[PDB]
Amino acid sequence: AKQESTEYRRQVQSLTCEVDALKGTNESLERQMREMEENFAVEAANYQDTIG
Amino acid sequence: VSKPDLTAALRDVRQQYESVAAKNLQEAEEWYKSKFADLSEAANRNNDALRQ
Repeated sequence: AKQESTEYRRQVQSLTCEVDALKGTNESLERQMREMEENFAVEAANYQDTIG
Repeated sequence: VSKPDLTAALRDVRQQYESVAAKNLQEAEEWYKSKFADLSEAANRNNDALRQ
């Protein structure tokens, strides 16, 4: 039960590193939705030269 | 002097003045269009600076 307790603690600590590395990549998807708003700033720039 | 004739040449000087006055308004109209391109493409550049 202590070899087993050392196993499931390591697997849960590895899963804890997942759940906080996923969130720092969810905070990266919140930047890819700004690379969207910059690709729409290129739509608005080609629409500025359109309108002008 | 049996008919004044010169009164035609004085109307053609007047039609030159009215033609040049109309073209001076079109020079100002193209300068206002230049400023409308400045303002419109500045508004497109602000929508692209918001993407940036």
